[PDB]
Amino acid sequence: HLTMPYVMPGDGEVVGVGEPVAIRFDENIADRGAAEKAIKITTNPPVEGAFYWLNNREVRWRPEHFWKPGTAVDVAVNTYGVDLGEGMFGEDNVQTHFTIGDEVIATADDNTKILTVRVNGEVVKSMPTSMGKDSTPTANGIYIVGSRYKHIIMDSSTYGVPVNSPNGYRTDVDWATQISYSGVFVHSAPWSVGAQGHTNTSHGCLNVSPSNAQWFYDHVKRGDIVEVVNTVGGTLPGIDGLGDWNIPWDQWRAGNAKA
Ligand SMILES: *SC1C=CC(OC)C=C1
Repeated sequence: HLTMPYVMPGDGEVVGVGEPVAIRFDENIADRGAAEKAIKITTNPPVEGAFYWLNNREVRWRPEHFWKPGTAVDVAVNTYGVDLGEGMFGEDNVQTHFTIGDEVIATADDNTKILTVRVNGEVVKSMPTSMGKDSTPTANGIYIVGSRYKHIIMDSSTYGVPVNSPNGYRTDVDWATQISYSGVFVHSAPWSVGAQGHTNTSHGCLNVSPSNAQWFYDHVKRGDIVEVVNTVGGTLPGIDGLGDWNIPWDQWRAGNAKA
């Protein structure tokens, strides 16, 4: 009947302007309100933020707008002995201190088929891309950068689609940067370098050149932003895991502490 929290990002990390604070618990939290009250977030410079739950075990906190570069963030999860409902008690306190690095925002525009990277306002890179083909389009929205992989075997069964079923796949991929928990990545796509900038051919990922994918791997960090615009797809869910910013501030602020 004890639940331990885990906070992200990790102590000492430098993260991009889209990185929310994340407190994950190893058990469903009955009393979200108690959990929220136990978590103190301090920022310098000070900015307003708010909690919103992505599922029964993980709550997120972020501001209305992307963080200002340079901001220092302190999180104290003071859950030791707190009654979190249905007879579950916080097993422990946890903490983290982190800082916000440079503003890196990349936009993938399906009308141009170009992924442009802006660092602190200025364009530093302009990569042709090939996104989701019309029958499996890439969703528009704001994506937060997660993990990066030098090499990875991309397998659709990970995400509930059998490899040998119509939209299935299993492929070795290089220089992959994760941007949704649903399995969207910016990655090396040596096969479609002729289609990149012209035609969408993917299952939903952002195909770029091997060298552009390596650059993206090397120069993006956790919490940087990728925005996809003008596709024929839907909208990344706000509760994806990396889709937090697609929930409008009015709704995020109001929260969901009583659900
Ligand atoms: S992210 C991704 C998904 C499928 C691929 O090719 C089968 C490549 C990348």
